[PDB]
Amino acid sequence: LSFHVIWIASFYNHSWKQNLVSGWLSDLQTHTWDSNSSTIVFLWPWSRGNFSNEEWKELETLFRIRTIRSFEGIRRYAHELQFEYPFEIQVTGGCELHSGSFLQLAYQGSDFVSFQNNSWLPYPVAGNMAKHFCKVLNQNQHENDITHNLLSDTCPRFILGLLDAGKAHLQRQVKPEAWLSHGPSPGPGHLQLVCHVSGFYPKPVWVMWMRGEQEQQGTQRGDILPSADGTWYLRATLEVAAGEAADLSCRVKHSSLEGQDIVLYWEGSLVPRG
Amino acid sequence: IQRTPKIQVYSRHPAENGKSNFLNCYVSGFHPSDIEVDLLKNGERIEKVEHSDLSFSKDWSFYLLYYTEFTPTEKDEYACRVNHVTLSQPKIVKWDRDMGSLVP
Ligand SMILES: CCCCCCCCCCCCC/C=C/[C@H](O)[C@H](COP(=O)(O)OCC[N+](C)(C)C)NC(=O)CCCCCCCCCCCCCCCCCCCCCCC
Repeated sequence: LSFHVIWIASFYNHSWKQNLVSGWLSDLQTHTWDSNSSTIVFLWPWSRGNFSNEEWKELETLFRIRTIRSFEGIRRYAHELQFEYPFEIQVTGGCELHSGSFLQLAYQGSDFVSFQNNSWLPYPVAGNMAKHFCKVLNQNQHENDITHNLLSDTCPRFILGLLDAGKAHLQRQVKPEAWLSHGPSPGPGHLQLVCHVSGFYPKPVWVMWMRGEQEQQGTQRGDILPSADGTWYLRATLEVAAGEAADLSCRVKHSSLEGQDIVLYWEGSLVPRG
Repeated sequence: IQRTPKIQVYSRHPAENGKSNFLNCYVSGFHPSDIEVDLLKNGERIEKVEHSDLSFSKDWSFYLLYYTEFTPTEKDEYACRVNHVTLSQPKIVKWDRDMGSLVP
């Protein structure tokens, strides 16, 4: 399900910067870096895998050596690289199993360079600036060899100690909760019917407005949105002629329900009755 | 170039007056990362607001969740207010909720 690290560095001016580092399991955050105290923080007990504190002390110091050195490095060559203040560098690196691995860098929110097996390759649209940056990035081969073993050896090994340790957490089933309301922007003579679905985990979910057995193909499903407790949210809206909102219901299917769909009816004060 | 934020406001539970709840504002697809987000109650800024750690999507655009615990009543209107380099003025998106039939 792919574990990866993200790196955000923002260079506002020649002497003011912000730095953010975190580790992720797909959508789920598992680690954070503290710029104060230079500590890797574990968001869950199982974030450590089967790894020892003596090994985390070394990872931290490798993370810190690279994080700090990547800073003044960008700062020194920023003119020889035509980097203009303000600007942001983003990096994502990680691996996927059954097998793959990646390490990509963006400048100003666009593809810039990436790491292929043993060295940094520039993206060909990124131009000569990216070619020069790969020159600096590739000045030491031993460093590139160490970057290879991190993606090729260290990353898939961590996915070992991580997915096993956190199975009880990623395999939970949290039943959804649903409710109905009036959407804000109906056209003239029409209504907008909104079915909210929240509190569910994992992510895959099914929601449709219905007339008995018939799925209403005007159902518009929005984005699935996060909550701080780790569950997801979704709205599904249907526009209808004002009188033609009779017999409509909202139906939710979710793995946690074991076939017991949620069915709510456009009824009562919603219609409104007499 | 720059990317203007998408702003989406939702509650964690169905709205019920006098019952504790959570107001969320999800802000996504923006670049650069410098952004200013406030949750409002009756147009006044709410003080205890948490947010998730800044992250980014595959297309490198950033996203953030702001949230606070709250108890709604029948008077109060809530909103999310965002400001960004792509915005001429701060953009405000309201928490849409039903108030029941107006007619007694
Ligand atoms: C992702 C974070 C990466 C963030 C940094 C990457 C940004 C790079 C671009 C900026 C550099 C731009 C400026 C360039 C500076 C040079 O590069 C320097 C200078 O070289 P020098 O030292 O002077 O040489 C001279 C030797 N003399 C002494 C002999 C002279 N070199 C470096 O040392 C720095 C090397 C920088 C590139 C390193 C790429 C990191 C790969 C990560 C892989 C992530 C997947 C692993 C998953 C497994 C871990 C899972 C668990 C962990 C959970 C943790 C959750 C928190």
